[PDB]
Parts: sequence; structure tokens; C-alpha cells
Amino acid sequence: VHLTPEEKSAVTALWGKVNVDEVGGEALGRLLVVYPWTQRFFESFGDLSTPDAVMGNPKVKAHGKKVLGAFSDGLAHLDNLKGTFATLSELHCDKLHVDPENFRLLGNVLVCVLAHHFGKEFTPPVQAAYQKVVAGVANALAHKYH
Amino acid sequence: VHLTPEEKSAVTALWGKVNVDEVGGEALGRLLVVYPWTQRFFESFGDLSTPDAVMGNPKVKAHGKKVLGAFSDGLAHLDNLKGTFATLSELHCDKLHVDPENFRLLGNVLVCVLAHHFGKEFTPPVQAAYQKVVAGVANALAHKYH
Amino acid sequence: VLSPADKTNVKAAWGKVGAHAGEYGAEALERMFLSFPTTKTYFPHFDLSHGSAQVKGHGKKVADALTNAVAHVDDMPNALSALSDLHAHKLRVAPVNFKLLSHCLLVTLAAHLPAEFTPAVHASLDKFLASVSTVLTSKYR
Amino acid sequence: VLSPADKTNVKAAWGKVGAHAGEYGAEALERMFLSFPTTKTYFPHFDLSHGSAQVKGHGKKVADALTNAVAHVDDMPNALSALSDLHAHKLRVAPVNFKLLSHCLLVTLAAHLPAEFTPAVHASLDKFLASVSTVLTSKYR
Ligand code: HEM
Ligand code: HEM
Ligand code: HEM
Ligand code: HEM
Repeated sequence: VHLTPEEKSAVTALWGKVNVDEVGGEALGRLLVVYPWTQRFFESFGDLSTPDAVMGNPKVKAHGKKVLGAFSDGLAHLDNLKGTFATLSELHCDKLHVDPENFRLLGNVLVCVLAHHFGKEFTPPVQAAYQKVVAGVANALAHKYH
Repeated sequence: VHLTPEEKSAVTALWGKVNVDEVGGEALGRLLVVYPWTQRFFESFGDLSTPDAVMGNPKVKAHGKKVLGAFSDGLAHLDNLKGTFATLSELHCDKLHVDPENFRLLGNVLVCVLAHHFGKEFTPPVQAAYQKVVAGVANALAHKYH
Repeated sequence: VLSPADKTNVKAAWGKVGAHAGEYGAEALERMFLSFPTTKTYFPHFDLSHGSAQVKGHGKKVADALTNAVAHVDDMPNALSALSDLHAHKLRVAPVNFKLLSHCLLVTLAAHLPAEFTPAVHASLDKFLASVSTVLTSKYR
Repeated sequence: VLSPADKTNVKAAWGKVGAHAGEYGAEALERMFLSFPTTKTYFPHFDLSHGSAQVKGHGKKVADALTNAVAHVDDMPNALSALSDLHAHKLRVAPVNFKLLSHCLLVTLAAHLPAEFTPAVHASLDKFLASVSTVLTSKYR
């Protein structure tokens, strides 16, 4: 219903070259820069006064590592995305109160980061594969909301 | 996806009072008046130049009747919307070239029509049930696009 | 932009709303929380039960702000300046949610205005709520 | 609104595109048709095959329009008047599709401008494309 075998292979191969902590810190930082309203959950993270401040903020980087690490572990279960992220869905809805729209935006920022990081290697077909992935992850994270 | 039993009862009970032919014409006509761009799929229907012309256009009323009739039949298969609309999904993509984003707008317009026609009886909980339904039908109708 | 006909339709429709604006405001919020659960993520500090005084109070402010917007339809950005500041820098509601509430406000008006919610008025009201939304998110970045 | 920094950021990044206008435009279109298939419903009779002259030609028109907008960032509504008439009255592309194309254009620029695509420029380019999209859908209704 989503990824074809060639698409899964493409996602897996590219991801095998990703510095998860690095991409995570960068995607979260970019999310907070490009869509500043997402800063609302991180006032306790300190300085987010400018883009350089956000990107250089240690707590923003720390959080991006956590977020992308859980995203990365989920790429090993592209056949059970809803189940894989169920407990994080409940958590984000029941305790964190994070609007699922934020997952969709982070998803697209991740795609822009991957395109910036990999250049031409991030071909249109590879992008389409990753678009299904970020949409699936975002849908799975939003599934337990009530 | 996944209406509760109370929602299912609410959906069925309200629909027993709907004049499918008329409500369909009203919803399709409003879709064309409120979101004018949707008129480009009805190039051959005649006068759509003004609100009164759209709302009184017989081909619009007739088509609204066919459209809502298919939605109506789907109400009998709420647990299998994708399978129920697979054939029409393909038709709408391969032959009609209709952007599925319009299915969502029509669903919202139908909700406004039911609210306008039924008044107070279209309570917040009945609305919520119908919101689940219309998104499920829109999703089912967009499912076979490629 | 809002045409002379749209502004006329809006004023007439909201004029019929009259003193019920606050009650309709709270109903629109209730409709929103039940129809689009994710919107509740912005009010974890609220009792969101049917009849809730918190929802009634908030509904009253939302309605009053729109009444003020209608009264300044030709000069809307300034009338809503403080609310734009507030939503852009404190509340930080993702833009998509304004579309959910606008839709629920339309549904609320439709359920209460059998006579005035004509196709033309529906169109004008939708444009009006979209412009209010645009204004309220105009300082986001 | 596009701030002075946004405009500076946009002019510099887009300036870098230069001669690759039609190439980047075609690639953004291909990225959209592949990632978001529903967008192909607006090009039902187009030869959408990889490297097709039709997509290359349309990509170039799209990028030249963007170049025109950047050159007149201070007054886009006027600079894109004909284009907004066309999209509003003839093409009638549902508004959501502009976000899809804008995202693919951003992805395209990211993949081709390693040096220039900083977080700040990323934000400015996103604001710019949203602003162009708003202008192109301003006469819809
Ligand atoms: C790919 C999407 C995402 C994944 C898989 C993810 C994953 C995680 C994980 C693994 C945690 C740790 C929770 C714990 O320690 O029990 C977490 C916490 C959290 N997440 Fe998400 N998340 C995602 C996106 C987001 C976004 C977009 C936001 C909001 C902009 C967000 C806001 C939070 C917050 C506020 C916390 C609490 C952190 C703290 O208390 O220090 N998350 N997330
Ligand atoms: C609840 C969602 C919808 C349902 C269930 C539905 C159902 C149908 C059905 C049953 C037909 C009859 C086909 C035939 O007899 O051959 C049809 C045709 C058509 N539909 Fe849909 N439809 C939906 C929404 C829409 C929307 C929102 C648009 C466009 C904005 C659209 C545009 C059309 C067009 C252009 C035709 C062909 C009309 C003609 O030339 O006769 N439909 N649809
Ligand atoms: C028609 C669009 C809207 C209007 C006119 C509006 C107006 C306002 C007003 C007047 C207030 C009170 C300001 C004050 O106390 O100083 C407010 C507060 C707030 N609004 Fe918005 N709003 C709108 C849409 C939204 C949406 C879509 C959401 C999120 C779903 C949202 C969430 C809130 C929140 C969380 C508060 C704080 C409530 C409290 O703590 O009492 N608003 N809004
Ligand atoms: C950044 C946004 C966009 C820009 C700058 C843009 C620009 C243009 C221009 C310059 C033309 C050529 C007009 C002429 O021949 O004089 C055009 C045509 C067209 N556009 Fe748009 N456009 C945008 C987005 C969209 C979107 C999102 C869609 C649909 C997914 C779309 C679908 C079309 C179609 C179908 C045509 C007609 C092509 C043909 O028949 O040759 N456009 N656009």
C-alpha cells in the first residue's frame, strides 16, 4: 500500500550513509528556524534568539538526536509503522500535547536536509520514497491521538 | 477510519432523513460556488456564471444526485470504504483527472449542507461522526490514484 | 480580497448572529474539539467537556474578536494586530488549525441561520474567515 | 511579508540558479509528479516522461516566472498579474498543489546549492515561494 521493494532498498541504502546525530540536530534546528511556532515546546532549551542560536543550541541538538534516533530505528519496521510508533503516538498526544502537524513539517524539513546533504544522489525517485516514509511516520505518530 | 458504534448510529439515523437527490444537488452546487475552481470539471454542464445559475442548473442537480447516491451506498460499507470506492477511485484518476483534494472540500461542503438543512439536530457529536465518514470516503476515492 | 458584496454578506450574516455570537463561538469550539481531536493539543489546561465554562469563556472572546473584525472589515489587519502578535509569539498555533476552526464556525452559522446561509453568503463567510486566519498568522515568520 | 533580509537571501540564492533555470524547474516538476502523483491530474495530456521536451519547456516557464518575481519582489502582484489571472480563471489548480510544487522547488534548490542553502536562506526561500503561491491564487474567488 506504500513502498515498493525498490523503494525500501533505496531508503535503506541512503540511510546507511547518514550521521543520525548530525542530521537530527540539523533537521530539528531547521524546523525551529523555518517554522518558528514549533519553538513553543522548547522554551526550556535556552537561547533560540536567532537562526545561528537555534542551530548552535546544545539542547536543540540533544533533542534532534533523540528524535531522529527513534525515527531511524523505525526504518527497520517499514511494515509496521503504525505499530512501531504507537506508544510514541500516545506519549506525544497524552503528555507532550504536540500538534501532529509538527510531524508533517519536520518530515518535509528532513527531506530538505537529506537533499542538501546528499545532493544529486537524492534523486526524484529516492525523494518520492522518502516522502512516503515521512508521511507514514507522521501518520503513525498521529494515529493514537484522541 | 474507525467510527464508534454511537457514531455509526448517528450517521445512519441522520441519513434516514436525507433526501439524497436534493442534498446532493445542493452540496455539488455549493462546492462550485464556494470553490469556483471546481467548475473546471464541469465544462459541459452549461450556465455556471452566477450562484443562482449554478444552484438552478439541472445538470448540476442531476450530477449531485449521482454523486450523493454513490456516497449513500457507501454508508452501507463503512468498514470497507477503500474496497467499496476502488472502481470509482480509478475512474476519477484515469478518466476524469479529478484532483482528489476536491473530494475533501466536497465533504466539508456536505457537512455545511447537513448543518444548514437540519439545524440544531446536527449536533457537535453527529457532526464529528460525519467528519470521520466524509474523510474516509475522500480517502477511499483517492486511494487508487497513481 | 473581500469584495463589497462579500463585506455586505458578512455584516448581514454576523448581524443576524447578534447577541448569540458568544454562544456560537463556544459551540464552534466544541464542534472543533470533537471533529478534529488534534486541536485539543492547544488546550491541555482546559476542561473541554460539553458545557464547560472555560470553553464558553474562550468562545466568547473568539466571537467578540470576529465581531470586532466585522466592524473593521475595511481595516482588519490593525484591528487584529494584538491577536496576530499573541498567536504568532505566544500561543503558536500551527496555521492548519485556523482552517479547522473556520470550518466549524461556518457549520455553526449554517446550523443557526437557515434563512441567511445562502450559497453566496456561505462563500463570503468562508472568504472572510480565511482572511481573518491569514491575518492572525501573518506575523508567524 | 518578505523582510529585507528575505529579499537579499532570495536574490542571492536565486541568482546562483542563473542559467540552470529550465533545468531546475524541470527537475522540480519531475520531483512533484513522482512524490505527489495527484498533481499529474493537472497535466493529463502532457508527455511526463523523464527528460521530455514538454516538462523541460514548462519547467523553464515556471523558473522564468520565478526569476521575474525575484526581480520584482517589491511588487509581485503586479509583476505576476497575467499569471494569477491564468491560474485563477483558466487552469484552476486547487491551492494545495502550490505547496507541493513549492516544496519540490525547495528540495531542488537544496540539492543543487550546497553552499547557499543555509537555515536562514531555507526559511526565506520557503517564505518567498509561499508568497508567490499566494499571489497566484489571489484571484481564485
Ligand atoms: C519523526 C518524528 C518524531 C519522533 C519519532 C519523535 C520521537 C521522540 C522521542 C523518542 C522522545 C523521547 C520521549 C521520552 O523520553 O519518553 C520525544 C520527546 C519529545 N518530543 Fe518527539 N518526536 C518526533 C517529533 C517531534 C516534534 C516535531 C515535536 C515538536 C515540535 C516533538 C516534541 C517533543 C517533546 C516536547 C518531547 C519531550 C522532550 C523532553 O521532555 O525533553 N517531537 N520525541
Ligand atoms: C463523495 C465524492 C464523490 C463521489 C462518491 C463521486 C461519485 C461519482 C459517480 C458515481 C459518478 C458517475 C459516473 C458515471 O455514471 O459514469 C461520477 C462522475 C464524475 N465525478 Fe465524481 N464523485 C465524487 C466527487 C467528485 C468531485 C469533488 C468532483 C470534482 C470537483 C467530481 C467530478 C466528477 C466528474 C467530472 C464526473 C463526470 C461527470 C460527467 O461528465 O458526467 N466528483 N462521480
Ligand atoms: C477565528 C480564528 C481565531 C480567533 C478570532 C481567535 C481569537 C483569540 C482570542 C480573542 C483569544 C483571547 C486573547 C486574550 O485572552 O488576550 C484567543 C486565545 C487563544 N487561542 Fe485563538 N483565535 C482563533 C483561532 C485559534 C485556533 C485555530 C487555535 C487553536 C486550535 C487557537 C488557540 C487559542 C489558544 C490556545 C488561546 C489561549 C486560550 C486561554 O488560555 O484562555 N486560536 N484566541
Ligand atoms: C510556484 C508556482 C507556479 C509557478 C511560478 C507557475 C508558473 C506557470 C507559468 C509561467 C505557466 C505558463 C503560462 C504560459 O504559457 O504563459 C504555467 C502554466 C501551467 N501551470 Fe502553473 N505555476 C505554478 C504552479 C502550478 C501548480 C502547483 C500547478 C499544478 C499542480 C500548475 C499547473 C499548470 C498547468 C497545468 C499549466 C498549463 C501548462 C500548459 O498547458 O502548457 N501550476 N504555470
